Amino acid sequence: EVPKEKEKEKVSTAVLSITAKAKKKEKEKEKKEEEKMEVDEAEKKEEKEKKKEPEPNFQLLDNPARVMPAQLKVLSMTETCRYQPFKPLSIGGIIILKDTSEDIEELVEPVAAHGPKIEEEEQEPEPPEPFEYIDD
Amino acid sequence: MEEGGRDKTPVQSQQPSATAPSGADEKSSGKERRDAGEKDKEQELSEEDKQLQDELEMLVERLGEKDTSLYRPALEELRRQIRSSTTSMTSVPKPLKFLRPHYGKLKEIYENMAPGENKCFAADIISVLAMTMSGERECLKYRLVGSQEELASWGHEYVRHLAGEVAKEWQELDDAEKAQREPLLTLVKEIVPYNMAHNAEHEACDLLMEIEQVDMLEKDIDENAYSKVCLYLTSCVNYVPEPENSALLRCALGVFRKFSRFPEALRLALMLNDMELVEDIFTSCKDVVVQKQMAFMLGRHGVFLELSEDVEEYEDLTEIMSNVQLNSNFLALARELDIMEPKVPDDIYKTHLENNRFGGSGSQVDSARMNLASSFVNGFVNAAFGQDKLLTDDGNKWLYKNKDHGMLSAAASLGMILLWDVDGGLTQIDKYLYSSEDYIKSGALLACGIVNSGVRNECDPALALLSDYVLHNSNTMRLGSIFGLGLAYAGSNREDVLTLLLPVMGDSKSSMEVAGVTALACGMIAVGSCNGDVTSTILQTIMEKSETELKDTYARWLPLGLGLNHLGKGEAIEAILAALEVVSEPFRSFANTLVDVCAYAGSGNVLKVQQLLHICSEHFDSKEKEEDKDKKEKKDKDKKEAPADMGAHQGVAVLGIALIAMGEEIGAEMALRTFGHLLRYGEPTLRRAVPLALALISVSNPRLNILDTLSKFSHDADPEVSYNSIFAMGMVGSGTNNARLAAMLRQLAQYHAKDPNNLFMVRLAQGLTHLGKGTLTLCPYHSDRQLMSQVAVAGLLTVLVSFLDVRNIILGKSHYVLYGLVAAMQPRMLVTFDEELRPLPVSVRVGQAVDVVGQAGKPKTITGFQTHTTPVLLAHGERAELATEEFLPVTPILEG
Amino acid sequence: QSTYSRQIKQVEDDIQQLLKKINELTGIKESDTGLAPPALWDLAADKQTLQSEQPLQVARCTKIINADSEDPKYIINVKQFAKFVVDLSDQVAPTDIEEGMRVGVDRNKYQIHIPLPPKIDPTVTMMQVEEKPDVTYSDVGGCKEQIEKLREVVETPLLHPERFVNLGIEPPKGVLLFGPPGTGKTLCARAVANRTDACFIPVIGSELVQKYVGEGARMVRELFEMARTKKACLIFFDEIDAIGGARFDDGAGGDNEVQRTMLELINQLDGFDPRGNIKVLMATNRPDTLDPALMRPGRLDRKIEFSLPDLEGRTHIFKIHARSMSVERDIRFELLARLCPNSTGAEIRSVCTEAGMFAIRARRKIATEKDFLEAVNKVIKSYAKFSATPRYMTYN
Repeated sequence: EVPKEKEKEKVSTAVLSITAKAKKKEKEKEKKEEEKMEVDEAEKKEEKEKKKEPEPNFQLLDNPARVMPAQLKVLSMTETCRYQPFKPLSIGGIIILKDTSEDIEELVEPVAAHGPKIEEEEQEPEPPEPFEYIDD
Repeated sequence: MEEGGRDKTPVQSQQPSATAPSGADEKSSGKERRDAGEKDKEQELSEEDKQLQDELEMLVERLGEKDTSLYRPALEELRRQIRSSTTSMTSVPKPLKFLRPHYGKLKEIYENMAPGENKCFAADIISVLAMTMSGERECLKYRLVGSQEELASWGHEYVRHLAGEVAKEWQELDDAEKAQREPLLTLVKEIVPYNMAHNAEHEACDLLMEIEQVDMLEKDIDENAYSKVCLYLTSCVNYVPEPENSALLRCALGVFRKFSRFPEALRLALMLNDMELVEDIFTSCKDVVVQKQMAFMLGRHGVFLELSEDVEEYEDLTEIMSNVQLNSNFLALARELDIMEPKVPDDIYKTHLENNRFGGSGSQVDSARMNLASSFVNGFVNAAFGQDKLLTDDGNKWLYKNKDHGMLSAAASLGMILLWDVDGGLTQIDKYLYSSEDYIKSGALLACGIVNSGVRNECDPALALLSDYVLHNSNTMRLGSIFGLGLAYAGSNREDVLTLLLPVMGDSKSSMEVAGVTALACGMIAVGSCNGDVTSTILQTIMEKSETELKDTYARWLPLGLGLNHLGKGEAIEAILAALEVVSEPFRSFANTLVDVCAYAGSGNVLKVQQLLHICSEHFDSKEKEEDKDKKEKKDKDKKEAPADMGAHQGVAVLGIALIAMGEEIGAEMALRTFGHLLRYGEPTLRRAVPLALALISVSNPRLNILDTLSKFSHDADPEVSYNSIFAMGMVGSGTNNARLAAMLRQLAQYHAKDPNNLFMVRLAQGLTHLGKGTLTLCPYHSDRQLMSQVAVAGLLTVLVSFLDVRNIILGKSHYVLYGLVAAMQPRMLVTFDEELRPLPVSVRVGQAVDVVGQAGKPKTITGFQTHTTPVLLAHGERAELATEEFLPVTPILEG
Repeated sequence: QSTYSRQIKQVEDDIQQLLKKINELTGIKESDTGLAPPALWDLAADKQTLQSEQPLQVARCTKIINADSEDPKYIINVKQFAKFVVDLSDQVAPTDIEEGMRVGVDRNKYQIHIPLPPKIDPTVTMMQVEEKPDVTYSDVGGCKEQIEKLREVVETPLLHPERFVNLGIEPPKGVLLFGPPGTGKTLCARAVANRTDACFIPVIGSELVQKYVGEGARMVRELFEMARTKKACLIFFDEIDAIGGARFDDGAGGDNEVQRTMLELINQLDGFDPRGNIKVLMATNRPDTLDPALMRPGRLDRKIEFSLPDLEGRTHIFKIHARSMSVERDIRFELLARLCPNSTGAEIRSVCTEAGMFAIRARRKIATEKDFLEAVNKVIKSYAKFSATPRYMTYN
């Protein structure tokens, strides 16, 4: 994470602790009939996030695979499911017939581009993007 | 050990009975709790009655035994049984008498544990019982004084039964005023002054006072017990907050003044700073006490005793108020008025001038800068007044020949030398006005105001001459009238004084450095009283700060003046405040913290907290640095809480200066200069050793200005044998020379360190306490945070007046002389229950008088035990007087 | 109870946390500052540091040469015993340089940044000396003519040199205090030194003499030289009985070490240079021991005997002692004085002391005449046998 963004959070944290502790410690109240204690010390700390794990996944080796039987669907041209190589069983799941793309070539499923017959059934639209030609 | 035993008739088995509840009693625990409820009342009376007799006998017997560690937990467990259903549930007539030894069970616990938390707790439980007993407590204390079988413990412990009263859970007037407080005070100086302070039982004591005096005389030492109650009240500021606290200080002042022993009363009045309090002191003491005693005379004397600042009688808010009080008080109009009037204290000063002589080496060396420096030195040798009169009277030599700033400054300082003259100082002033440049003339006006103060009570006063002067156009002549008016009066709440300040003070920045002093002077008028205010000072202060603060000396005076003016209570202030509030500055913010202190009419708990959330060691250029140094010193605070608490506070103040110095590179040089002024204000425990130690290091180190400030306080004792120390210090001063600029600072330092023989050093506290307060010393201090001095700067420093009147012996009842008194010497210190410590004489002879000096002569005491009398006024001579109180209208003490 | 318990535990606990601050702020290792006088002292030292003063190794100038490199050249020998040829700096001003005196040279580049102060060769002598303390005349026994005579000698010329020069007479140097002990020779020496207000150097005769032969010559030589350079010195040579003795040799060690100090004092005093700005006061109980050189004038101008006092004088020692005490003035000072004649100053103070011993046993705060009478009759009979005076007065 960017150094500048986190530097803001640390600075903020440090100012509240030092300023509050400065007044709190010096005040005199114990001797007084007010009794809020002559010393009161003031520390606040920050925390940083840790690695996220939403719903369990199965981890074996360094992981050239990592699966769970409970499925979610994700869009094409949006692999945000950042696959490990050699998982054929997770791409297309075990072959789709819930989608426009119906397999007529069975369990061939590379982790790269799989586009079987889109004419068998229609369960959803399919915008063409000329974007790859543009880049070209 | 033996179980029970307060169920067995012999008086011997009572002693194991006290230990016994640790195991438990055989019949005695069940009799009180279980059997009392379970079984019928009439039947129980048999069992109880046999137990009552023993329980009572046992109370004197327990006190007779000496354990407090075996005694204390055993009787404490038994206490729970009595509380259950023997407190007042048993029957109506039987419990009242049963509660009488019950009181005893608790008392040992109350006594052993002498903290304040145990005191409190112990009180809550005891007060309810008191109310139930309905006067069995007063009788109980009486038996104890007699001692049937007692012979030790009962002296600390019985006081605790009185301690129990304070809480007043259910006690109206069922024992709150008189319950033998007077024997209890007489024997025990410790525990009762605390009980006394809080309760306001102290009021009853006034009624008692004649009777109490008899015990005070030479049978017992009650005098010590009275002296103690003031120590606790000043300390009580920190204990319990100031708003809760102000009513308590006020309550003790009424009782102390009425009761004859004035020195404790003055300490509280001085702290309050109001108009009402001062008139009262004269009238109260007269009416309660039917005999004339010391009591009539005290009303005058208390004014004299009090040391605030400047001119004689000091505060002189009180002296201006006295003119018709003096009339009521009556021990002779003519006499009372002549002594009270500053003519008498002035008169003794004159007689002293002949023996005193001049012990330094004069100089009025004509022409150049040398002339201007020399004029300064004249005042400095005395550090006040002595036999300089001869030198000063010739106008021609010093004053006329002086050039530029030197004329104003020399002329300004001239009034401060000539104070302690009634006339013949004045003639010199009148002449100088006539001659030469505007400068001599301007400094002369201020000079007139000070001299004329030597006679007042509407006997030719300062106001009459100064009023005409106030109109003058020149900024120097204006400053002289207004500064002279705050110096002379040093407290005023007369209409005429306040109205004159009202349209002047139109200044807010001027070329002349001395013009800033006008603010201090307006604040000076406020002090010692409640608010009428003068609008002009208040308006100009905020404006000045934003406008200029570059001239550090100029800058210091204006916020200080603003706080001092606010001081006291009233609704006059409310109106001007709205006007002041509409403007808000960062600049105004510090001035405001000082005002909080001022407003309340003296604070010390509010002041305390504020000094933690401080303005100390803070600047942005010199924006917040205006009040920062003044605050750090916390001299006002040190003196305010007891003489005992002061010792510690003083060490901390020093430590604090050191702390400001570490923080700021600039602050280090200032922190050195600050020490002479701090020491000077404070009336420290570290008195002789410290300024001298610094002074030597400072020769070797650069900055001659350090020596010059250090020297004011370092002069210390005046020659008796102190000559050896002064001459050595002086030698170091002389030797050094390397420039004229350098030379001027040293030259002043040499002559200040020297003192003429049997004069006195500085004092700002009343001389039986370390509590005081001046406003006079803030001025030299402010202009000596600079590097070097100037001709201009030099003129402010020349004053150190708030010094003694030459009486430190027999103020007396038909004496009022310079002439000595019998004294005896003791190296002893056994007391801790005196206003600043005073030992008991063994009556062995030594050379007449206690030292006229501002230090020393403190263990050297009065003998008034071949006179068979007790001193009200404790012997010291720091400013103190040796006078004694008899029933007789006059002290029949011996002279020598 | 609760409130106090709490405050104790808390304050202490705060010192632990504070520990970083305790060391910097108060001292006791790692910054011992308060930065009002150290800010100044440090600042001046820094410029020195930066060039070539610190580390400054103590050395001393053996000789001034002009050989090898620059025209100013010096051979300094360090206190590790190696010589070095060094330069001279104007980089900071040399101020105290003299041949044979200690000088400071650097270990990085050996050149004289600053000379060490005048004749600090013995650091040992200088530390022990008091400088002019205040002794009150309420314990310097008696009024007496005996006290007054010393003052004319010691105090007047130092206090005022004005007079002596005007007439054209030479001013006092020498006084001999001789007489048996307990007559306050030390006691008076101190009192008048403060009265005059000139620098006080007391030195013990035993300290002058130390282990090796000619070590004793180093301390004395350098002490007399140090005295002359400063402004007004009085060297009070304290109590030399056998530490001052007449020249002889036994061939086992001899009087050699003793005479060494003695002889050193003679060589610089008379010398080919005369006594500088040094006044001398001698305390001896035995003039019988001393060398003929010391006894003749030029350091012993006038001999004054401060010995056992006269009959009137003993009464005056009682009166001065009573002022210090807080005992009765109804006790006749005279009665005590007649009851114990032939008593030194020390003995009259033991009478007061004794009087107090009887008094404490009885459990009185104040001494009585009864205790007093008893105390003198015990002193006249018993104390006489032990007393120092028969043997010391025979020598005197």
